[PDB]
Amino acid sequence: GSSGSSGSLLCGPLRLSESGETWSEVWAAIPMSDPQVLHLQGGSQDGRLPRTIPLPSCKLSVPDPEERLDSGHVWKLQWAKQSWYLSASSAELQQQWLETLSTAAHSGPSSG
Repeated sequence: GSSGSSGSLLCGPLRLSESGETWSEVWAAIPMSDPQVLHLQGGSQDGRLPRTIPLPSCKLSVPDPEERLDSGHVWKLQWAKQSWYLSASSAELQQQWLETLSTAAHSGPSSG
């Protein structure tokens, strides 16, 4: 999204799926107040979906392309004995999501 949204550190249309089984349309956005969590908003599709994901305690692992997933660029996340999939429009957008996330989990300099 060329036009960066004002407010939340990072946001934009994203999809979610469990162990690459059922993909659903949701909204991904991080709360400036808390750059160590990834909030998710979904319409009337399901509730089970996670509301607050603790990046600090989340491992970012990219799945192989050989898999029979739906999207092309998507990363896996395993934490709190859970497993979700976050697909991105393309590598470009997939990077902004991976970085922001990774960087968050591992706090470096005085920021956030």
